[PDB]
Amino acid sequence: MQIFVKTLTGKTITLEVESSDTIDNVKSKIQDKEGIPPDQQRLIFAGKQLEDGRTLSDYNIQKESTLHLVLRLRGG
Amino acid sequence: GEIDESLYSRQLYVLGKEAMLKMQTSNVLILGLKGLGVEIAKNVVLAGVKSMTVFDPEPVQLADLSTQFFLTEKDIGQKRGDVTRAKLAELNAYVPVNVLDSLDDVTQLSQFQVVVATDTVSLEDKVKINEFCHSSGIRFISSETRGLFGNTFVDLGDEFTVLDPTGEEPRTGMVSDIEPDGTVTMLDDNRHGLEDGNFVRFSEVEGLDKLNDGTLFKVEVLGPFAFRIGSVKEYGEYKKGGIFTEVKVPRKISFKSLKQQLSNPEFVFSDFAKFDRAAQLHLGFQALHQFAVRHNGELPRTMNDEDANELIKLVTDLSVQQPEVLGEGVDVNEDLIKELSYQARGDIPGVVAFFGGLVAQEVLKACSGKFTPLKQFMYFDSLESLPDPKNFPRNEKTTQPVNSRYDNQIAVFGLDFQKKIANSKVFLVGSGAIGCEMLKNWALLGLGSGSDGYIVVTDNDSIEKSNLNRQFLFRPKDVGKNKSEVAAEAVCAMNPDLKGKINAKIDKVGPETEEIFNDSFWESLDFVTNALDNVDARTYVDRRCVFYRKPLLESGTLGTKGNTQVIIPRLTESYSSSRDPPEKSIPLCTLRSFPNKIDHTIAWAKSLFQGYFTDSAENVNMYLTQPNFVEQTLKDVKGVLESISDSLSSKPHNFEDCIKWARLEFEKKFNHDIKQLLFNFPKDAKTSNGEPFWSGAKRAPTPLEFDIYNNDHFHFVVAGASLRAYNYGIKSDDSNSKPNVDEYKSVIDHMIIPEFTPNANLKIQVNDDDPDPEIDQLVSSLPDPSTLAGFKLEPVDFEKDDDTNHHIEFITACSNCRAQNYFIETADRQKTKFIAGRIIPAIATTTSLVTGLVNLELYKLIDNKTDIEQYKNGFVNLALPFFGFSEPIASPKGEYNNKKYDKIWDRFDIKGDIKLSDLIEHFEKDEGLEITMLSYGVSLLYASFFPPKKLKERLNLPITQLVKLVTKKDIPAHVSTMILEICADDKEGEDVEVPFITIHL
Repeated sequence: MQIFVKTLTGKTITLEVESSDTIDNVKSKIQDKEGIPPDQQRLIFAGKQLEDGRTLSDYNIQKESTLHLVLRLRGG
Repeated sequence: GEIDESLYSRQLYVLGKEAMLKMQTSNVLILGLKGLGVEIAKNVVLAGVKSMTVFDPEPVQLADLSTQFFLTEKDIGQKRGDVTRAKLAELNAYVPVNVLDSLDDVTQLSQFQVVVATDTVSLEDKVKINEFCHSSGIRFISSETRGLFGNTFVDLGDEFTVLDPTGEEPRTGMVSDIEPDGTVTMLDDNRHGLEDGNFVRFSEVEGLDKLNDGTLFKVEVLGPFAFRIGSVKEYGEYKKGGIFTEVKVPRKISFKSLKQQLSNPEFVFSDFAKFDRAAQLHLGFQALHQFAVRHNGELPRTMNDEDANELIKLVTDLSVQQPEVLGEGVDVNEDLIKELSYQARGDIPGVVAFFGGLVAQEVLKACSGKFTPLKQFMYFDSLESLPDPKNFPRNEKTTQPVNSRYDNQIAVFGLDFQKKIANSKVFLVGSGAIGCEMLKNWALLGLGSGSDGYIVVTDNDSIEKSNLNRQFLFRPKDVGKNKSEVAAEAVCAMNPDLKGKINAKIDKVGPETEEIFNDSFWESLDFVTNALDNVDARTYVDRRCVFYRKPLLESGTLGTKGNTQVIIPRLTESYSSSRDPPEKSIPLCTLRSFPNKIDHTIAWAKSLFQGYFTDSAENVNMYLTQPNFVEQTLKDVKGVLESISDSLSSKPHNFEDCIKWARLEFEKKFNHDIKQLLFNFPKDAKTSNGEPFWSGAKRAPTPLEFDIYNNDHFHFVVAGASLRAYNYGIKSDDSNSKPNVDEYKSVIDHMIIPEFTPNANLKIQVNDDDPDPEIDQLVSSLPDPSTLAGFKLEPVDFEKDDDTNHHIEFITACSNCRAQNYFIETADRQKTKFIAGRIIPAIATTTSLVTGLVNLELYKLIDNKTDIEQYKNGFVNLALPFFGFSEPIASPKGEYNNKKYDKIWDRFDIKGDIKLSDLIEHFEKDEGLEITMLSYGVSLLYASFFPPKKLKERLNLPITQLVKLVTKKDIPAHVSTMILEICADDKEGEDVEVPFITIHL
């Protein structure tokens, strides 16, 4: 199925996923598409930050669901 | 004077020059000046529009002060507009601020470019004003706030053009190939980063010449390293070279009127965990206007059961009439709509700040066409901010006005809760942009007022001119004064309840200030709030908060981007539990020999500057003063010594000598060194295949011919001469004046420039992965420190924001000359200043919003919330616009001997300065742990592998003395606490991760 990942810079990534796929997995697909190491990828969906150990269906991600790639910003 | 860079500096890196030129010509009208209106107004005036006009003939009442930071108790009875105008007028001398007295007229109204309707304007009147604006071509924005709820609505007219949807630097990349069918392959490994439907122009594509026209091409993405642009057969055949540059193209968009949007709304969500609420609140907010009409302009009363039921009926009727709005079969969310009724009179600083920051940015978008407008409706709520009913019961008695500036806050939270806020003891670390916004929120909260509470703010920085633009508690006359002191003063002016209640300190927070910020200091506090602008200091504080077990409020911004984070003792991960992406490392060889971006030549210019005027002087003064400097160097070797002999036999005697030096350096770095590189790797050399060596990232450079009339050649010599003068303490001829061209020219015109002789044996490396990266001659040709007693070189301390010191002048010129070498577009001094000085773009707009979200998280701390799902980490980009939240991550849990513990927050506590042998035994007779290793900081105190010599000398010692011994010189002095780290084997003999130790002295 298709999911969408939106970056803070406003770039949209399509991903090809299974409901069973890990978060570790989704992240390496990001690394393939975008180059960002999994280490620096912070994913959020429906109010929750997606943690490595778990899978997609855990967080109730569906087809056409949108994730967001986020960041801490220094300076204020 | 098109755009004062010393004022709009940081903001200028967020918005363009062009967009600020467009803002500089817009007139804004804000309707209503309660909390929400004055926030928007503050942020818009600071940004610098053509003019700000303000409409609020309503008389100032006590309760308005709940979020209106520009009103005082004295102003009561006066017109809100009249009283705010003067205060707003003080924010930005460039922006006139007027009061409008009535609204019946058209000739005034039609002169404004943007009109903002605020919480004081009814929905009926909103529909009418929007109608006039829409049909007039006047941009319209409205926003209202009601307790923990809010909305914004944007109508930018039938025709609006976005010039740049994101504010992101255009993508760029090197071309390896373009095939006849228009497929562009990237240079091995380089990502294009493009997206389908982006547009791109081309440079330096040898073979398809008219392709380099400036003509744009629609991009179809094939993979990370390749994209298609359609057939190029008709331009010719690709040969070599090539640079793509993304170009943002105008997009015309169309907005609907408020009247239309009311029955068919288009949403942008504030919180994806809460998407089903938008439709609900859209109906809700319409209902509380139907309520007002029915009850003579009055909102539902606070926590009133009857009025809530009425509101639920109004929303229900809406959904019966339009089943589409909630959705077929979808029920009315009665507990949500109830809450909207309960809180309709509430006026919450956190919510106002959020809507003010974000509405203000929409205003700026509407003036410039820069960034993507909010497409029409957004709803927000922060219901998780409500305290637990069992401890702070919310009812009609609890929640009633008591004749106080806080009673629209009491309206939501109850007196007892509001009182507990007043009694908080907090630490604010930093008093910049977030600091000022924070203190401001706190003033309105009444936070730290009341006998048991208080505020401590520290910041060692003084107020700089470039800061006024986003640090709105400071005035041009305050520059040079201390940030925290001025901010405390300014905030007590807003709310006198904080007199004698804010302790404004001027100290940094790190290893060196632990005496002033001792255990007694930290233990006292309820929570800590970061208002910092670098990571090291954020990390230091995060460490202290976990040691002392205090909640920490974190937030940061970069341009339109912002984030918020909560750290809760024994509950969450801390700041440090997580790392952000590092600064992208530039390959040494790319800097050294093969630049191809202006970032490359700046970095090179910046280290050159540090070489010339910092490390040279330091090394010489170290050589001259210290006895054994030379040998220590032996034990980064050859260059060190050369810096000390050039620097000592090349001494200038006057400014003339400094001009010569700089002009000769010009010939070294931009002519001779380039010619050596070309000697090393001739222009025509071919690697594998038949591919040129000079292709891809390797641009073949061309040596410079000095030309005084060239801006970069000239300024390299000027800046260079003056800085060398400065090292050697020589009166510059520019020191008094503008650089005299005819002077520099006469000197240079009379110099022998020695010609280039290539070195046949010196090899320059190509990759970092490549081998390889006369001595005594350099040594005893150093002329004995005795020949130069009492002589010093004066080292330069890079100061980026002082335009008269030649620093940026030098870096800009030096970078641009090397850029000329390698055919890179030269940069202006403001762009160099940004990159070399690592300046972070900032705007008041994102700062208010981010501070707002922090304060909504603050309420949760006051209720000592235990449930992690109540807390919200915030992520924001106002350019898009985007808002997102994530529940914080739980602290990692460990286990030893079937005993669970928190890996961040758990510790073993130990009373008195225990002997080392007692420590080990205590850990065996109480915890089933044998100590493998014991350490205090980076010092090793005990280890099971130690000999019986060291064992029995140390086993008997108290921790104090044990640290005296291991540390060549140590005696604590004022310390009452010691952290010790431990390695232990468990009850079964295997090695285990284990909490740290705290020794209480």
